[PDB]
Amino acid sequence: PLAKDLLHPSPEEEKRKHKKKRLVQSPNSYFMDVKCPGCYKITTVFSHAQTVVLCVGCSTVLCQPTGGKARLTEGCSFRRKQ
Amino acid sequence: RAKWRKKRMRRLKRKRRKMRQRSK
Amino acid sequence: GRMHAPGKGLSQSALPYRRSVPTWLKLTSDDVKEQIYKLAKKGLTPSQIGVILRDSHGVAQVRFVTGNKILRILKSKGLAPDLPEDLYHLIKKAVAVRKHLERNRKDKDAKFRLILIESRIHRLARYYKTKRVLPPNWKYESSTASALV
Amino acid sequence: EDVQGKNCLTNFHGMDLTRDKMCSMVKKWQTMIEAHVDVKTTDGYLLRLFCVGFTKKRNNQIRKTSYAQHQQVRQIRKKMMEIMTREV
Amino acid sequence: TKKRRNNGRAKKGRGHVQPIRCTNCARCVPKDKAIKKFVIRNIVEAAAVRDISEASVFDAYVLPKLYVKLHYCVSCAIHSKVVRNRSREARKDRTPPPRFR
Amino acid sequence: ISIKLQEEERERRDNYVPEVSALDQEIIEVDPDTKEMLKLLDFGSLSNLQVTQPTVGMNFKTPRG
RNA sequence: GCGCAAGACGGACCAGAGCGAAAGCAUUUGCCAAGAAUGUUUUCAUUAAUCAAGAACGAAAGUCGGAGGUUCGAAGACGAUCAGAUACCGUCGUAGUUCCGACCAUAAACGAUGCCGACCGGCGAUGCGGCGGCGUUAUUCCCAUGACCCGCCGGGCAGCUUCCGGGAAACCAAAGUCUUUGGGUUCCGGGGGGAGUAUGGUUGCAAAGCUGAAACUUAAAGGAAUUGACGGAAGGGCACCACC
Ligand SMILES: [Zn+2]
Repeated sequence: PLAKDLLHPSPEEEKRKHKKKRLVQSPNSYFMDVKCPGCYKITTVFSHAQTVVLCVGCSTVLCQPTGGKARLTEGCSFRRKQ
Repeated sequence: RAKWRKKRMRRLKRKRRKMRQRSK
Repeated sequence: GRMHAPGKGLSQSALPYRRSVPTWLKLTSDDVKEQIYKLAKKGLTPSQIGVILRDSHGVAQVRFVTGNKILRILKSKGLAPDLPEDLYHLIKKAVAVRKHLERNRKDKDAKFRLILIESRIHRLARYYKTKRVLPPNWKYESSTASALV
Repeated sequence: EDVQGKNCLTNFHGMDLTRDKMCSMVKKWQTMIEAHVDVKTTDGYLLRLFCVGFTKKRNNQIRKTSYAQHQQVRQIRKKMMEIMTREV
Repeated sequence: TKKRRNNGRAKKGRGHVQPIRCTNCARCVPKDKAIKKFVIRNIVEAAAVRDISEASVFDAYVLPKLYVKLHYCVSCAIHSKVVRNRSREARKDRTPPPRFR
Repeated sequence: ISIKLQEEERERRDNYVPEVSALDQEIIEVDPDTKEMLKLLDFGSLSNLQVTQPTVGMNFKTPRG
């Protein structure tokens, strides 16, 4: 060390740090776009959702809250938004 | 030992309570 | 660190640099406010409304969408309550700790926690009275508190 | 219970392990889990059954200790308590 | 002056530790300060095994053992030569004595 | 002691090299991770190499206690 | 040996492990309220740090009334040892030790080290929460879920190492960032005794707690480390002026 470049840390260095301790703060969460296996509507869900998210009319549970990221039910797929 | 001397100095005070009162 | 605890935890939220609404969220400001009014009439506090919106409708921040905050929106429409939510939840906990304390007279530790809770209540009440949110004659009564809750 | 002409006839009265067995089983860096149930049999006998069990180390484990968390031993005790009841 | 960094104990991050009685004195010692030994011995010594198997009615009988946990105060572990004194630097060696060799 | 005749004898012992060295091998066994390092070293055209299967169980520590 | 009862106590698992503001906390199950840490693209928006007065809790012992009294056991009565023993050892044994309700506010209550905040070296572990990754196992499968394995992040109890720097040194990653002397704030010390004593005030049923001098006396008392001498401290070696 003793000559570490504090201005330009590598992407592998910054992704390993705590979110508040990075050079600029950034969340580790995202919005993911979930599809019910039976229903056709496509629903946006927070990665760390605290509420049991369910379809408005198709009456199907999409996820269950846990201590970290919410857990999707079996048969439901997703993909990160942008 | 200071513990014993502390005990000794307390008996003297307890007796002087009796031998030195407001009624004296 | 914590006010009434020796802890020094660091967990919190980290807002992104982007103050801008993403392109995939197509909800207009007026439609976002309509959900705020709708959920305000089901007895939801602003902090509950925020998590509901975040988890379901893709609304990360309403200050970023509508350019205002939830409590200000509710107060402008007239849906804000009498006591602020943080002071409301502190008085509710004081009644619960005090209600447990008549069936349990030898519970010496709830007696310590109640002192801490009421100290926190007094701190918030002082702050709000300096801000002209509570009337200057407002005072927290340990017996009458249930009337506020 | 009876003496039928120079022979005395016996019935089941209890059961237990040996002190040597128990003391050999009790080791340090693991966890002990115990339970007790009262169950009455169909024919009218009331019994109290005690059960013991110890946490096991894995084949590739590198750590020294194999302790179980408190809610993990309340589940195990709950399972000991129901299997002993149904089988008596 | 201070001799040991751990004050002769194992207490860290707690206030009170329940006491126990020395096996030899019946003296109250904190559990983290007492000198503890687990002894697994044989009931019969090697001076009696040859006279025990010849009288045993079971072929290949394995004789039982005896398990005792012993607690000592600092004074008895030294008098009974369970624990010795050692130099200032050697005091920092906390590896068990090479008995397992 | 030190005899210069013994020095000469030990130098004759030291001046020993086999006809075929130990470092010229027809095949050199190389891990998949070393192959990528050689790729970064523009040595992907080596013909004496043979990538091998690495060990699967990640058990390289001594048990504690 | 088979039963019955009484009160006390929760062994082994039990660890330089966990929780609590500190005293302190260990059999199962249920109820009641509480709490840290982690997770968070929730909410309020300076609401904060330390604190005269004033308050809550505070080991053990001790004091007042009720209940009960297994064990242990101040006092006391004995038996030994001894030159003497009013002790150490032994046999009994009162108050007490236990519970309920009021007092008492003291400990080597110690990390002998106030609290809040920033910066300053490494390494392996451990407890909790989260995140990722080959592969074993819950018997042969669906996924989650558990038990292992390899890492990363945050908050904890600690450990090893270092010419970071400090110190009288012992030693301390804090006891560092101090003549290159200022982040905020509370309490408290000024050679050794007299003396935490007298006196006044105050609290308490009492025992006592808190506050707290002076006259006089004295050239040292004291802290770290070093060579010896000695030890009714532990290990080795030698000698027919030692033994066998
Ligand atoms: Zn002893």
